[PDB]
Amino acid sequence: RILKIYENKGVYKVVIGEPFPPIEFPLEQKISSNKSLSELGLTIVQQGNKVIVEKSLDLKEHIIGLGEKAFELDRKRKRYVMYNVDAGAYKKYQDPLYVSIPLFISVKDGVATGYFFNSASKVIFDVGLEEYDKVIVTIPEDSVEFYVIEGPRIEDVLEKYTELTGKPFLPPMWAFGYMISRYSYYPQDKVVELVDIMQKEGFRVAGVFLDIHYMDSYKLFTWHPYRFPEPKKLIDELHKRNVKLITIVDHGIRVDQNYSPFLSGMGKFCEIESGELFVGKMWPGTTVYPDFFREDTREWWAGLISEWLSQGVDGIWLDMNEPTDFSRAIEIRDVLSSLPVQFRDD
Amino acid sequence: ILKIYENKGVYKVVIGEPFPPIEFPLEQKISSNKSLSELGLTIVQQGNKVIVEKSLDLKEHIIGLGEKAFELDRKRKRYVMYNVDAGAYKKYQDPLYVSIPLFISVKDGVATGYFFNSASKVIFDVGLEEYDKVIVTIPEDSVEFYVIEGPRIEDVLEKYTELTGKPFLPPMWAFGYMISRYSYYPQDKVVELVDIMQKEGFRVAGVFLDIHYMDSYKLFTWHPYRFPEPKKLIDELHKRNVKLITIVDHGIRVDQNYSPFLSGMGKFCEIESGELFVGKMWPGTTVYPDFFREDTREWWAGLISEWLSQGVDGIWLDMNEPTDFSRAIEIRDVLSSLPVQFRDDRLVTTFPDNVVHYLRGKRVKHEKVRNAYPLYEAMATFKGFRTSHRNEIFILSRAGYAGIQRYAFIWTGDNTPSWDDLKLQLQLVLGLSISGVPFVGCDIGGFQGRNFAEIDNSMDLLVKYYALALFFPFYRSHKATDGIDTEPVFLPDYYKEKVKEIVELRYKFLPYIYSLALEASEKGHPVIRPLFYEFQDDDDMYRIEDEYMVGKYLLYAPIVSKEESRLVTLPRGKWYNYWNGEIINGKSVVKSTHELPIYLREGSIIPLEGDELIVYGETSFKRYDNAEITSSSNEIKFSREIYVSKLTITSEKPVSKIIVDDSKEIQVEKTMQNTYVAKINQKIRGKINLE
Amino acid sequence: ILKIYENKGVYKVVIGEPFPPIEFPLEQKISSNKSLSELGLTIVQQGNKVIVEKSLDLKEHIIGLGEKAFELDRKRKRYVMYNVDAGAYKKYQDPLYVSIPLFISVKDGVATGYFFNSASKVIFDVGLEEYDKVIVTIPEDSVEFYVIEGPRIEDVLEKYTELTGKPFLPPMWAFGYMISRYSYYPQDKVVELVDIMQKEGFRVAGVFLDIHYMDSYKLFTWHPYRFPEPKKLIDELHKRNVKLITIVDHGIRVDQNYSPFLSGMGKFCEIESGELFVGKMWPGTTVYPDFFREDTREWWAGLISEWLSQGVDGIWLDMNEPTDFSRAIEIRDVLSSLPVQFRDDRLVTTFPDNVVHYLRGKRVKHEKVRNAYPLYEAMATFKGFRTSHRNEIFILSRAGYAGIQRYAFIWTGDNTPSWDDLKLQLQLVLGLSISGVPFVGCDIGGFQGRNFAEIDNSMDLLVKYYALALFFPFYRSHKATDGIDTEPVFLPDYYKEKVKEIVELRYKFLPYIYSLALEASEKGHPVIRPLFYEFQDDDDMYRIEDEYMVGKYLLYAPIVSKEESRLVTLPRGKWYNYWNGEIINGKSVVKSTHELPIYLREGSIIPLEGDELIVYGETSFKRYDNAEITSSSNEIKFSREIYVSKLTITSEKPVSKIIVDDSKEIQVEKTMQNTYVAKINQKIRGKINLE
Repeated sequence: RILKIYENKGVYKVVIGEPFPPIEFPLEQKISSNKSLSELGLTIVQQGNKVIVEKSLDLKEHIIGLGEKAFELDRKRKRYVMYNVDAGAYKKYQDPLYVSIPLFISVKDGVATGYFFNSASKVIFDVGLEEYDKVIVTIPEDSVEFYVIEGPRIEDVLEKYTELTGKPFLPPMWAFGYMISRYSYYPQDKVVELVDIMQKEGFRVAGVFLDIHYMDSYKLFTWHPYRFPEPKKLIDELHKRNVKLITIVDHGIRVDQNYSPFLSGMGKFCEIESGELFVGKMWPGTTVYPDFFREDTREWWAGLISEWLSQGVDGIWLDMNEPTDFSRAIEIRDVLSSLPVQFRDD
Repeated sequence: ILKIYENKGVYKVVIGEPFPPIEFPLEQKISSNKSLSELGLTIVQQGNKVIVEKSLDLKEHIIGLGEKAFELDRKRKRYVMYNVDAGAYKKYQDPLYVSIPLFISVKDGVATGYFFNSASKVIFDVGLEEYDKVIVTIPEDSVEFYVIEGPRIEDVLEKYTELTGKPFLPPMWAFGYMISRYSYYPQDKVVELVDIMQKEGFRVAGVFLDIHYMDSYKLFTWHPYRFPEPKKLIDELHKRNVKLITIVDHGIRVDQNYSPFLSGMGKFCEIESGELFVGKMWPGTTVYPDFFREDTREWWAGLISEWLSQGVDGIWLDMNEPTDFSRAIEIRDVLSSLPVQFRDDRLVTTFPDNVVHYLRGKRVKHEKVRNAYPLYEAMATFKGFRTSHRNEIFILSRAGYAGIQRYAFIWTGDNTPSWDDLKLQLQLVLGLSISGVPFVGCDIGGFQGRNFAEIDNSMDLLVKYYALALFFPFYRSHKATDGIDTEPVFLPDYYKEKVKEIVELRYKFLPYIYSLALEASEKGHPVIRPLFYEFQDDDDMYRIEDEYMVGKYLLYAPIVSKEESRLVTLPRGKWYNYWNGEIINGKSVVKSTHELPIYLREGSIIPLEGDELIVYGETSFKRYDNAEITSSSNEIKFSREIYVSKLTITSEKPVSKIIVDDSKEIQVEKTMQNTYVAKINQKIRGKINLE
Repeated sequence: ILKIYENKGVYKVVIGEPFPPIEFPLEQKISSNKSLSELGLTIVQQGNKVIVEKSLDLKEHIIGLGEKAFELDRKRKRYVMYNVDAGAYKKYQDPLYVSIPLFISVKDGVATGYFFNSASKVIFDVGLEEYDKVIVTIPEDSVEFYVIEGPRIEDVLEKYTELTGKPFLPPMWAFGYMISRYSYYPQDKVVELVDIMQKEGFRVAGVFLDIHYMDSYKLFTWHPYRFPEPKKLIDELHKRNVKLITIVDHGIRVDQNYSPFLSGMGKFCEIESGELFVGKMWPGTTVYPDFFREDTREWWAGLISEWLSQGVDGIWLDMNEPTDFSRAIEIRDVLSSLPVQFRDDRLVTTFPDNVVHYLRGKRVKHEKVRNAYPLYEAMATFKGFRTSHRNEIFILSRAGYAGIQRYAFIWTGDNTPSWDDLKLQLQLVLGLSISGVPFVGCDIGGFQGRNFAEIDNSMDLLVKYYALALFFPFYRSHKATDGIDTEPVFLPDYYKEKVKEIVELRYKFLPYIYSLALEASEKGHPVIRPLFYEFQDDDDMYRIEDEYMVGKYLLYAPIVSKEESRLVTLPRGKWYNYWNGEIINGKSVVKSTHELPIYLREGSIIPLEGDELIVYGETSFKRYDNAEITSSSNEIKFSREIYVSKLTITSEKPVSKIIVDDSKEIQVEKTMQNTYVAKINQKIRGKINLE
């Protein structure tokens, strides 16, 4: 059992065991803290490959955060699951969704305090559900590092939290303009025709998004030979009309013998426990996925992106990157397709 | 074999040799000469079934059948009478938790009741199978039913109540504002919430403790960590004038060291083959007490009495359909893997077919007496209060059968918050009310929390729930574990104030409500009533369901939409707009003028909080404290000396003054159209004359 | 953590901090001075698992593992040790009812034993995963096992028996001819059958009563209509000198008025969550006694003792794997409608994973101690006999674990009659025998009746079953309810006579068999033995499975084919053909000359019924009554005065006469080659000399 607490400019870094963070966050001026878990109002328990962190919850206490949740802003009375998932045609009160920000802020007596658990696993935030007077956080790992971020203002917590995890990049002003998109706009001449009508009728269009129909058989970094024969012409036309072009880019690399990205990416794809490549299903059909956790895979991908950008593409729209895979679903469909039964959408 | 008896306008028809779920006393069984044809009935005995037929005319109205998620006029539907855990029920779902095999027919303005005393899966086919017929199917080879003569709907209910039992008289606090949740804990949080509620101006009569207070859901136990000091909790709540109502299920955990399991041995339900019926419920593996047996009832009364002796004020009986989860869990274990969606068959939650009971010493199948299970459990629980020499009795039950009114209040179960639910709840509580169960209500704010998308937790809807139930006998706010906090103290000031005023208004009218409760326990008259109860001769009244009568005098048309006003249908006669004093002529449609459309009918006397009094027209009324008030042309008589604070007199003719007992003359002030007020603030020995 | 102790050729290896299913006493255990590598073992502790590895050479033999439906040399298979109701088991099916986690390695003629004292799902991968390795996986984070030095296989078993417990000494009648069925009833039919059997010349030692004698399968009850007079049935059988053995299952019916259920309360098995483990067995809904507890064992001993006091002579423990049918029945209730075939999974009949027990005060999961359940039930049952002051003990068990030999006989369960089964049964009983469980047998005639096509009920096969089991310790005929009547008295004269002679021959050899039983209870030597037990240095012996040794002197090669004679493999040394007197040189293959291929090895002494005595060569032998007989050159000594009827002497050298105690002379008669008989009919103070 290991428990170390560090402090630094209003941020307490609590270390349970020997954590292996999804990503490491720089905490420069970190110095050993004399603050105890008890003064911090926290209780910790290490069990079967799990860490449970408890905090009390008062009747008037407010709990906010947890990112993208289809629930009321004050999170009380619910057990939230932090696990990126393709939510489909999501409805309210559906959980989890596409994004997982393991951060919640407590506002007690007007004072805000943040709690950030740096684990990208299936973290559970039980906010006054299991125990009406408690916030119970379960991290499915034997070790974990989390942060108690002092306020007192909610803005103070976010400033410190942002300092810790990274400042938002500064995008260009046109990124906040009016964007038109569809799944999908094509062929290329129709894209320009629509932009013209929009502009002619008084709509200031900052950019147009191109969905998966622009690709050749949904293959990343390719142009459909019939719908987009002249990408250079398309791009010049949009730029002459001062309109940006944003292209969707998925994460699936088609398992194709003559598909360049598949051949150049070899060696940098995700694998399964037994050693083979993880082969799944996505838009392109049979697909493999780049292991973005590796520095070299990231380099290979940046190159692909850079090259794609050099044509004059202005933005990148990353989709299905939960990451999502359809092999299991298609598998169920292939075996029980005959049965006049209704599958449960899990 | 057919035998017909008659007595005080009640015909008891016996087919074959019936073995009733329960026996109802007949003052004097006198043989009758009336024939089935004179009663307009046809009877057929078939394969272990009895089919009773009655004609059904186009204008004939059929009401009753208790708790049904349908329009009050029951025509064009085949109803099933079988207690079942309805889950997150929606409208038009059948059957539900309660089964009252009683329906009333109103033909040519004349009411006649039909009560089939069978707790089996009785089928009421109301003009569905045969457009011109009401076909009742009892799945037993024998049966006893009653034809209850009217002519008024009230006459039928009086006779029916006389037959099955008068509603017990609960304490006044049972009609107060109750807060509840699934669940409130630990104990300190319970007290903290009560304090905030009281500190912010909410008069809380009692708090309900749901299953989280138990130790592993074991009945009659306190959770060792959440409720370490029950005596302290109880003292604290009482110290704050708050009653404590604890939920009590029907499942006894099959536990080697669980006292109730060991002491109850020998009194549990069995299956055909002789073993105990072992099922699944909150505690896990469980057995169930056979409440049809006297010794079991006595054993339970003792456990209840023991539980009440700590200072617990009320018992909340839940899951007593009776419900069991062994079959559902069973299906889930085998097809757990399979990526398929199951059909939610509610009947799967009932007791399996091989369960048996011992009724009056005779061994009988569960399916023949099922619906009466909650009746007997409530009976045993009531006996528990008697054993504790407890005069103030409060028992809430989810399920029921004819006669349940003798022992308990009934709430509409796990409703889903939504605008449509406002109308549904009205149909449910009125359905129960017109069927002999007076003390009813629904969960204010809706039970369902956030486990599915179709749940509306908006605050204006919550306010409308509080407003809807304004005059319901049972006024409780309850919410599922994952639901947002619905206590008024957590609402923004704007909405908090609205709830606060509504609750204060309910307490202002509490004396009237409780007086009607007394009336219910004495005559069997329901407290809240559908309009056709008071105006059964007007066919239009059978289509009005978003309005209800409170007692015989008050009409309430709750706003069940997002509008600021609504159209209000007024029955024949004159109606006094409680809020602006305007007197409108009945049998018309008007637009409401206040957020709470309240009207008093000519010929009303309403007792208000603080000994206030409102008199309009001539009528005779009995207050909850037995004081009778009779108003006439220009005189108000009192059966005994009573103190009177403010007196409000609605009158189209000007009132200049009143004289108390032919001596002290009091000045009257006209506060608004047709409204005259008089500060009396004194005891009135016997009468008041108006001038 | 690793610790190794040693004592008298036994190394106790302790990994981590083990919590044994049962603790075996180790006398003067001293810290060992032999490392793991010197023991040729490799150990690895992983995810709650301990893996022990040993090398495996091409010529190395691996025997043991108890009841396995495989060849005696266990190589090339991954065995699972988990008691399970195997159903209508076929060959190569694994696992079965009994789990003895012991295997013996014979390398270069030297035997070494390996006993892993874990009653969990131990895996013995014998050269399957790794061709040159024996990998043992214990699903626990800790474990204690023993390396038992030989060098003889007999040495290993002696030490192993010393460690886990000497076989109890049963009465001689326990080895007699037993008739049984599922089931014999009513009581008058039981006596009628016994009379016909005795009248026709069959000496019946006892009759077994199956579950039909109980009232609704309730333990310790008599069926009110089939067995109205149990006391009369008992006296009738005893008057005929026939013992009564009653089956007793492990399921306690969950019945409100069933005494054992009420008195056992508090001592039943539970599930992790705290409730009682409620399952399904013959009685229907049932609970099971937690035999791992001392108080449960005393409670059970009391019921057994009480049951024995009526005059019941033996207890037949069945379904004690332990088996439960709740899962299997659950699947049928849910997938009943589907016209598909369920995959027959025998593991579904074990206790579910959430069942827990209290072993030595510690709460443990069923899967960790499962296999020892029958051991503890047998222990409690044995205690029941002690409580009754019953010295003649007879207990039959279906399941078992190391140490089960202390308390019970074991039969091979529900076998299917067929010619192939003859060989299978031999492997099964020899597997048990070489693994420390001496008193074993199979159902003569096969258990399965006629519920499937692959059942051979031919009469000549039935005769071969009787012949096959001729020298098995347990000799019982048992049949399923729908099977044809297999009692000899229902056979045509031709076959009836054959069975009669075989049974008479068994009784003729009973004194020898019982003497070996005494040997088993004193030294832990098995009664029937595979040939490699006596000739472990000859690799050929590990492939001979249709032959077995009875004690150390008799070799029996039963005819398990349709042929009239078979080939018989004879081990090294000289062998005497019991029927024709021919003496053949060992390590050869000869053709049988009789239906019952029997041979005596040079150096044998065999006590026969009626004080007969056969002596061939030089050797020493303790008769069951303690009388020791030593034969030398031309002299036979006796440890004490004993009576001798007929004396048969086999010798290649002519014998003309014998002298009794140096005085009296008796004429000898050469009946056949190498065979000389002498009718002594008198007591012999100390010796006999031959001239």
